[PDB]
Amino acid sequence: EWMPVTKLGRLVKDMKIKSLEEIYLFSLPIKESEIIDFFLGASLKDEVLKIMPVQKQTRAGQRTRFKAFVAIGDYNGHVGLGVKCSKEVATAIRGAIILAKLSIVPVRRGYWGNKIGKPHTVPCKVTGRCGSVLVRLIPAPRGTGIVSAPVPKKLLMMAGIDDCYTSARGCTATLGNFAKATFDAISKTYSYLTPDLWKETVFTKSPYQEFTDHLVKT
Amino acid sequence: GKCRGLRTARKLRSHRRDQKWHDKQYKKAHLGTALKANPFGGASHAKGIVLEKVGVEAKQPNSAIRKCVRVQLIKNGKKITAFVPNDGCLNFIEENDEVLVAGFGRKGHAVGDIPGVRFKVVKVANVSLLALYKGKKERPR
Amino acid sequence: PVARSWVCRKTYVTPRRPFEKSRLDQELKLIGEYGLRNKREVWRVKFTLAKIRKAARELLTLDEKDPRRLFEGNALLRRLVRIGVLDEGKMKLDYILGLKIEDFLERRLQTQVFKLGLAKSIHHARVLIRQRHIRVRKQVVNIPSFIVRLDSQKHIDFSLRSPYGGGRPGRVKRKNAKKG
Amino acid sequence: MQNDAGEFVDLYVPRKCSASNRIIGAKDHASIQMNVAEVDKVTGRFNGQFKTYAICGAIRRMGESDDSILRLAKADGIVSKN
Amino acid sequence: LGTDPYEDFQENWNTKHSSGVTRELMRELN
RNA sequence: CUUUAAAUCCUUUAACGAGGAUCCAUUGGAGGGCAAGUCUGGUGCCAGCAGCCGCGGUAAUUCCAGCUCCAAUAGCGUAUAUUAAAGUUGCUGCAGUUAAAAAGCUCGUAGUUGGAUCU
Ligand SMILES: [Mg+2]
Repeated sequence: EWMPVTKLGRLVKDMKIKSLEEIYLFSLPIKESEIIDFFLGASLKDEVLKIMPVQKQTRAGQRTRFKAFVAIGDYNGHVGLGVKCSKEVATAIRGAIILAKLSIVPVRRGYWGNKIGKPHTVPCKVTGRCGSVLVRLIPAPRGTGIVSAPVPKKLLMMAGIDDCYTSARGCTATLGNFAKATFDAISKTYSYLTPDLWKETVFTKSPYQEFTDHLVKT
Repeated sequence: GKCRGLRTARKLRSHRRDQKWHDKQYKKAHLGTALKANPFGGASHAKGIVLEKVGVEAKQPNSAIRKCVRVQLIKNGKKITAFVPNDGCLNFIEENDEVLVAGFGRKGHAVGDIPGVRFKVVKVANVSLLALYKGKKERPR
Repeated sequence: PVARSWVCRKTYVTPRRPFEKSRLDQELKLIGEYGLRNKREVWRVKFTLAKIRKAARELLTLDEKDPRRLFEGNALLRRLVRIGVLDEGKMKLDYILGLKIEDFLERRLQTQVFKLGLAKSIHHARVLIRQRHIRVRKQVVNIPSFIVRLDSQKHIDFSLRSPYGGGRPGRVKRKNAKKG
Repeated sequence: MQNDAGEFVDLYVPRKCSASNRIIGAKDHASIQMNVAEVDKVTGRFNGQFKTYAICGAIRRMGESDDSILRLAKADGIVSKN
Repeated sequence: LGTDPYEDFQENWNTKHSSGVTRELMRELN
């Protein structure tokens, strides 16, 4: 039973907000996982990328705690990645899934050459950076598949990308930084300005302003 | 930084020539001292005569006795130590036997616990050690 | 000096990673669905498609009215239409990149004789073809990888000299008939 | 953003900064969108209309979002000449 | 009612069988 | 019969020729890299395995075997030279504060590079 605590959840639960791109358009921080469960739900699938034991030295020996990396995606242009450390593996995974849901970003897809059909590749060459790891994504011809390492390929398939060349520099053996550098590159697709997006923006009322009267009485 | 002119090809090529010699693989291949010190002389296999049976104690933390053989090479008269691979395969070799010897997997480097041994036995008296070990062939009489 | 020719090719390429779990499941599914013998029979069709995609990608970088683009583009498109992989109404150089291995695997004689009802399965078709029971236009063919040209689809029949056509019974029925 | 058939194939169209013309992403939580009310020429009460400005987090971290909004309001006639 | 991969990994992540308990836990998760 | 200088082989054709230890598929593996058993018996830092990390000191997921399992397949292991991987020779395209590394400092010839400006 979803009892929302934020005013975005109280508008999602009341059918007022009827799309995730409506929340993405205004850059509002999403703090409840039931909002993501509301819109994507049956489309979402997750993947455990690694389980990392970490240790903290104490007077009476070590202190062990386990870290979990979880990727999530709907294979249709949404992808997220979450990491969580906890004393038990089951709790770590359960808590990392929530974070992965809360990190979900949209992905922009483009065309390599001629524009027939749905977009299939990245719109342009994009680079992601994370602690000595560099990941470069290059558009690829239709039907080539994902030419990449097994770690970024999972996140690239979660995001709906079909074709892409990849390059990687730095210590990629640390998959915690290798996965956070490809996630960073995917996030940049809706940050790169192209002549497609040169039109002046029309400003629509934010949901907080549009449903003021509903929020006051609820 | 590096020079970037249109008339720089000689500088770039000469610098690359000079700096390639600081690559140890390149120097080892192209200098010629590592070819004269190679007992096989550039060959993958060689034949030799067994002089003695030796036992080499393994490097720590392992504790065992790897069973090898001392072999004198026919084509140049050099002397090497060759490891006899499988379980009990030393019982098939006898002194004054002619054996076929190969590299031991790391292009002139020692492998594993066995210290200072770069070679392994393949055949004894024109019979492969695998056939003897699996009971396909026996030593000629 | 001899009057001999030394021209030959390899017709396949092995995968770079030998134990990729996703690729092992994907390839065995094709083997089982089309009744193939070994993994090398998937890497062959995949090599042929890879070379077709590579010629198209090279032609697509020329000018739209480049004389070589209009000559070798028409030839490739016509060749793909002739065997039945590409459609008649899709003769554009960008629709080659939409082709799949399953399209090429459907035009094998083994698949076709099964889909025409001559065989009861995809494994019965293999033995039927290899045992000299099938003919294409009065010619007996016993190569299961024979790619059926489109205007040959109608001329696949039982051989004229086989027990399943108008031929004599095989050795077994003849021998059992005299047993009594 | 659209194919050869003219269909729009973009999941959504992001906003752009009114100051630096930069795309405001989905995780730019330091970006603001501000409405400034419009008044009547005679009575000077809230007409019911407003003008909207979007400022990005990079510009308002830089300290230049105070001058940017003032410039944008001067351009629209809300602020007097000097 | 067999063995629990979670418990196996948590108890043998630093022993000789760590590489196997990781594989079994990954099989259970995915 | 055909082939061929004459033959052989392939192709074409009478006769004989297939049920289950056979008209019997092999080569390497099963801790990770890397697909696939903490199965059962033996050994006990020995014998041996192991490209690397490592296994073996009386309950060995790794040795020797049985069973089972999986990778390619009329082929599959090993040694060696070599290409890619190597953006670890870097023109594209690497580095030089602390990880390897800017000459003690300045002058100076060859070499390299060189500000507007004209229909
Ligand atoms: Mg495995």
